[PDB]
Amino acid sequence: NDTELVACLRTRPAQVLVNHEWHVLPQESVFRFSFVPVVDGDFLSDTPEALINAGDFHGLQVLVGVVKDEGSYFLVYGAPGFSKDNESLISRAEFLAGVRVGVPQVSDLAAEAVVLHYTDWLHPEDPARLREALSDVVGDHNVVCPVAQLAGRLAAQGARVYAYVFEHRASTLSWPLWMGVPHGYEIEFIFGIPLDPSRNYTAEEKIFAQRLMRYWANFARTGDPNEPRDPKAPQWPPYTAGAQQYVSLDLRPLEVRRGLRAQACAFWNRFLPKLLSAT
Amino acid sequence: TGGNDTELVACLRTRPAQVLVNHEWHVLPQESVFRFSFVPVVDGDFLSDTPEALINAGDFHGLQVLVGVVKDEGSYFLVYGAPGFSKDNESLISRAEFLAGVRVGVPQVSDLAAEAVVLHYTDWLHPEDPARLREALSDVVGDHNVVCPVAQLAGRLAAQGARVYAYVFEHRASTLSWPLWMGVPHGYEIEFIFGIPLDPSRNYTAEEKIFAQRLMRYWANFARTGDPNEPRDPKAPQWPPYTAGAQQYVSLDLRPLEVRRGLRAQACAFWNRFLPKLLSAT
Amino acid sequence: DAELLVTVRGGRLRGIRLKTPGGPVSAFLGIPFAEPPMGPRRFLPPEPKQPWSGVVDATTFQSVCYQYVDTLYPGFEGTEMWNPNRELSEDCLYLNVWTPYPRPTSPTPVLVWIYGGGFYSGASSLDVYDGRFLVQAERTVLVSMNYRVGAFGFLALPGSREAPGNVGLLDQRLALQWVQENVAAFGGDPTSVTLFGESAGAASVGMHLLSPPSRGLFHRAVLQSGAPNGPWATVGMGEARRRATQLAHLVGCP
Amino acid sequence: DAELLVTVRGGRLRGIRLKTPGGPVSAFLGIPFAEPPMGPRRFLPPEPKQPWSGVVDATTFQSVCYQYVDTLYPGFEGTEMWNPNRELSEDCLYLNVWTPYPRPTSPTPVLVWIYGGGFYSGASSLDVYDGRFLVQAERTVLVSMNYRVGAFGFLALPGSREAPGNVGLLDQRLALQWVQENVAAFGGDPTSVTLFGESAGAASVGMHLLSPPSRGLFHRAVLQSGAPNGPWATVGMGEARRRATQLAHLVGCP
Ligand SMILES: *[C@@H]1O[C@H](CO[C@@H]2O[C@@H](C)[C@@H](O)[C@@H](O)[C@@H]2O)[C@@H](O[C@@H]2O[C@H](CO)[C@@H](O[C@@H]3O[C@H](CO)[C@@H](O)[C@H](O)[C@@H]3O)[C@H](O)[C@H]2NC(C)=O)[C@H](O)[C@H]1NC(C)=O
Ligand SMILES: CC(=O)N[C@@H]1[C@@H](O)[C@H](O[C@@H]2O[C@H](CO)[C@H](O)[C@H](O[C@]3(C(=O)O)C[C@H](O)[C@@H](NC(C)=O)[C@H]([C@H](O)[C@H](O)CO)O3)[C@H]2O)[C@@H](CO)O[C@H]1O
Ligand SMILES: *[C@@H]1O[C@H](CO[C@@H]2O[C@@H](C)[C@@H](O)[C@@H](O)[C@@H]2O)[C@@H](O[C@@H]2O[C@H](CO)[C@@H](O)[C@H](O)[C@H]2NC(C)=O)[C@H](O)[C@H]1NC(C)=O
Ligand SMILES: OC[C@H]1O[C@@H](OCCCCc2cn(CCCc3ccc(O)c(/C=N\O)n3)nn2)[C@H](O)[C@@H](O)[C@@H]1O
Ligand SMILES: [Cl-]
Ligand SMILES: [Cl-]
Ligand SMILES: [Cl-]
Ligand SMILES: [Cl-]
Ligand SMILES: [Cl-]
Ligand SMILES: [Cl-]
Ligand SMILES: [Cl-]
Ligand SMILES: [Cl-]
Ligand SMILES: [Cl-]
Ligand SMILES: [Cl-]
Ligand SMILES: [Cl-]
Ligand SMILES: [Cl-]
Ligand SMILES: [Cl-]
Ligand SMILES: [Cl-]
Ligand SMILES: [Cl-]
Ligand SMILES: [Cl-]
Ligand SMILES: [Cl-]
Ligand SMILES: [Cl-]
Ligand SMILES: [Cl-]
Ligand SMILES: [Cl-]
Ligand SMILES: [Cl-]
Ligand SMILES: [Cl-]
Ligand SMILES: [Mg+2]
Ligand SMILES: [Mg+2]
Ligand SMILES: [Mg+2]
Ligand SMILES: [Mg+2]
Repeated sequence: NDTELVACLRTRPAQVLVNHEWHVLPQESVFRFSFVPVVDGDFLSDTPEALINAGDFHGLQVLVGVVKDEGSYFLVYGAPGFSKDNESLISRAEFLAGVRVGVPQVSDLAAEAVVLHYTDWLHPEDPARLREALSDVVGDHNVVCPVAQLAGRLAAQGARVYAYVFEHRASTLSWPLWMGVPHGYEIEFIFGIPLDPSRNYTAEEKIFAQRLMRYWANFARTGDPNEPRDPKAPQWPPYTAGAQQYVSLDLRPLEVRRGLRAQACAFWNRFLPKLLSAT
Repeated sequence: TGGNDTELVACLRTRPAQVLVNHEWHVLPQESVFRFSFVPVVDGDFLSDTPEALINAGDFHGLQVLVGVVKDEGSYFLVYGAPGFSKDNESLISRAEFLAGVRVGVPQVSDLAAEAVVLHYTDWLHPEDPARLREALSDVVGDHNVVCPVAQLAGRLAAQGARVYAYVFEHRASTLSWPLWMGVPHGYEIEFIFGIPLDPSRNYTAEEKIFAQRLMRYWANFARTGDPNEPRDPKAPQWPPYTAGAQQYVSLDLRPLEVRRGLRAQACAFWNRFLPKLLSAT
Repeated sequence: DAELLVTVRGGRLRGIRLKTPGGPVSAFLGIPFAEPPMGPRRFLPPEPKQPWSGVVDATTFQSVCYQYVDTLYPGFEGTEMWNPNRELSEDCLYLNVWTPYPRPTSPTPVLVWIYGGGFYSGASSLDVYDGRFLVQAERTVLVSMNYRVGAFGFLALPGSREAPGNVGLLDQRLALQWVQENVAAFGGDPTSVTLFGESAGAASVGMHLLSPPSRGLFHRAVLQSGAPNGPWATVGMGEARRRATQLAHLVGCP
Repeated sequence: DAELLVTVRGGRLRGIRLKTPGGPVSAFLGIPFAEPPMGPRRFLPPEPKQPWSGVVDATTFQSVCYQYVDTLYPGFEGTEMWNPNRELSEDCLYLNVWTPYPRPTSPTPVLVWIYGGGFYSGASSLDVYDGRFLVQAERTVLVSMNYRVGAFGFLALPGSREAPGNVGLLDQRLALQWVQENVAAFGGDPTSVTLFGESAGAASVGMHLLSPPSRGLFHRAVLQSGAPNGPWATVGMGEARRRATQLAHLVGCP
């Protein structure tokens, strides 16, 4: 039957597959996608979370980072009461609903734990806090914390790891102000797009993009983003699993912050999986 | 005539009082701090039902209530059972002492439920700073046993017809004999509400007498009118009523009153709302 | 001098003049409000003190109910201030009344203090609970009571008329019944009495609030650093029986 | 100018010079690195491009792999900047090489870009991914690739020789093998390749750190806002059937 089934898919035109693609998703969701890499035992011999803590990572340089507001982009694609065209000032009811669509496939008790930590119990009803809050839920669960897991486990097994947080808003940015620095809007700068005289970027942003291209190029040459010898500026320190140091890529010089949403990812990477396999 | 319950008690009445007292602490179910063995019972008589259930279904229109806690409710209890704690040193506990200390402060609770306390109460960037851990356990105990219970009561009377006022007593007595790391420990407002600083023999400060006189006046005022405030004096800082939404309290110390908002709101959400759901679903 | 001789419903009393920097205060200490809960009356609800002939010596605090005495830091002020300052006795159901030295001409609001102590300790006689400065300063009437603690107050075999639980609270209620009938002989106003209490004293206040038979004896309530809904302040029936059966096994009671 | 005719192992190529404010780079766009994955080769792992006579026109971008097209905010720049900017076709396994205009006379490290967009979309030809400025300002070789997305690169019937799954990831791997064989023709050092990617592209980079057969094809890795372990980048073999057989049923198959 398997060979029979695939042959039929191979006769169907390509646009009909695309049409019915979002339907196979199990349960309504956001930041979920139907066809992804499968843990088959060929390309991925085990789950990535397994492979990450008993892998061969000594001798490896890794550069990792997040943007300031990772969640925002995804909320207009399924969270109740969000658009780019209004302020997305959601109700508590809409917040509760969006937790179950931002964090799908999870028990009722687990979703209560999410609401426990990302609610502001002095201001449970404030729409602006509720908005940013749900943005952090989706941001933390999907990007910030899986990255922060990788960085520490890589570092602990002998990778030279450097960590950044990108927190500058393109003056050209077309999305509303409440989306902050959305998912994807460091790329323009890493790739030197400000240098294009077509685009309407700041003179000061052009300096910024040249400074980022330098960091990415130093890394590619030397495994270390830092300006070699050159000590004019703050030094960008490698991320360790203990001190957990990262820098802020901003129009200001490197600020060396410490701890990469520590309290949040304790919940996301450690406590929530316990609670799931216990209920 | 004997039955068996009648037997038990008839025998216990023959024992000298001092004999009973010496075996009192021995009937507790686990090692614990801030547990006592003979306490009120939900028999259906004096308490119709569990004090929680009574509050939830009560009507308290016509009642004025004055509630409050001190700054450091848990520090006192720690030295009576917590691994590494003592009046006589700085109680810079270790992390393994802290984790063990959590099973004693929160006894009769599942493993996963203490994971949840550890999640809420450690600083995962400084998991092992002894000073932060001392403070953390002092909060686990004080919160779970005093503050979050008080704050649950208070919000719930308020929302069901009561007229509530709240305070945090946060002045440390100049005379205090406990060590400085305990802060303002459980029970050390009383000296002032009863106005002991006025006693010439106890060597209190001249400003501290004023604090007690001033603090006596809120209590008398509340007794008289059901409102700690001065009625004809509007130009002094008002002490607003605590409500379930705005959650205002005042700070009682040497400074004039300051209004604050939220009575450890973020912690008490764990103790009063999530923890019960977790014990109940495991 | 004639201000120190008062007659309550069950006999005559003699009090004592207490000095304060602000002025003097009349005090009536150690007033019996229950027949001594001894012998067959251990673990049983209190009975009201029957009238007495002569004048009771209300000059000084009466005894402290039987309780464990803290010994972690012996001689240390920070723990001894909470320890008994009278002899221990099962004969301890006595209350105290403070009142302004010119006995108030008009009825005065009255405050009633319930000491805390985890329900295993405590005594109205602790120096911390002296009421003279509060009375001096605000010219109100102040009443504190003793109540059975430990197993003498709260040992329970739920369902049995012989050890029914909660008699330490019942002591508190009887003293509240006493104030209603008698506070007016000192100047107090029965229709404006305010309960206040710290720690288990506060949890006690909480429970008179939740107990209909009590909620006629007071009108407003102060809870300091404790609440009846705490994890430590009540216990189930099954568990109270379990702890009472274990005490009797440890004491040789078959 | 002569530096625009280059010969890789599969045959001759003809590139195009590109303009920067700092000066030119020279670029080879739409190099065929796989035999086109279609007809019977739909859902199958990629085969290496058989070699060709003549000169392949490598002056424009090649097609965009078949994918969903965002219609949420029609015309909106922020939406549209990620939408495909070439014809859709399953004939899409092509890669691009930027190199500094005076070709580096000594080996120079190679940056390889894997694009993002949740494994259901993306293309190497988006304007944001343009490599001229990176290669002009820092003089490294840049390579980007196109890989199969959505069901076309990730529908899996685990166990079947017909839909093995991860064929979109094998597409990326075939491109890395291509870099190892031919990047020296452009002045690049096969012994100093750095993967970089965003969103699903960062997830992909990570997955290459964890698949042994891709570990000899690069030496450093940068992961921008993505990771292979996250909750969205992987599914189990049983969910992949559930999701693949449902598609078949929504389309009439059996
Ligand atoms: C702060 O102090 C506590 C409490 O210790 C007490 O106070 C100190 C000032 C000292 O004078 C102590 O002698 C005193 O008892 C310290 O914790 C205590 O550590 C001691 C070891 O020094 C423990 O004693 C041991 O007990 C085990 C059985 O459990 C025996 O096998 C040993 O031979 C030894 O007797 C003691 O149990 C422990 N107390 C508690 C409550 O845990 C604490 O270490 C100290 N803090 C620092 C940072 O030094
Ligand atoms: C570069 C050269 O000189 N010759 C290559 C030849 O080496 C290459 O064979 C492949 O080499 C790679 C090295 O990265 C692996 O060892 C391939 O094995 C696997 C893989 O893991 O990629 C095995 C795996 O089970 C296969 N998956 C399937 C069948 O579902 C894949 C698969 O065949 C893909 O097509 C690989 O892209 O291969 C090893 O076969 C070949 C390409 O296969 O190309 C020559 O030019
Ligand atoms: C913000 O917008 C969303 C999306 O609504 C769309 O865009 C608006 C500009 C408006 O023209 C809507 O009618 C569009 O559908 C709102 O979500 C919808 O809100 C309307 C009422 O405002 C409601 O009738 C719909 O059922 C909602 N659809 C849902 C929830 O899926 C959202 O409420 C807006 N927020 C605010 C604060 O106005
Ligand atoms: O199984 C039995 C377990 O008991 C232990 O015995 C310990 C003996 C006494 C322990 C104790 C003393 N204290 C004093 C608390 C001070 C207090 C209480 C209430 C208040 O209200 C106030 C303030 N104002 O009133 N202060 N607390 N605990 C074993 O050591 C252990 O190992 C055993 O497991
Ligand atoms: Cl999306
Ligand atoms: Cl469920
Ligand atoms: Cl609000
Ligand atoms: Cl605000
Ligand atoms: Cl320079
Ligand atoms: Cl910081
Ligand atoms: Cl961050
Ligand atoms: Cl955090
Ligand atoms: Cl959290
Ligand atoms: Cl630390
Ligand atoms: Cl520090
Ligand atoms: Cl009102
Ligand atoms: Cl505040
Ligand atoms: Cl808090
Ligand atoms: Cl007589
Ligand atoms: Cl001492
Ligand atoms: Cl009665
Ligand atoms: Cl309760
Ligand atoms: Cl628009
Ligand atoms: Cl060169
Ligand atoms: Cl599976
Ligand atoms: Cl499954
Ligand atoms: Mg994983
Ligand atoms: Mg709510
Ligand atoms: Mg928690
Ligand atoms: Mg599965």
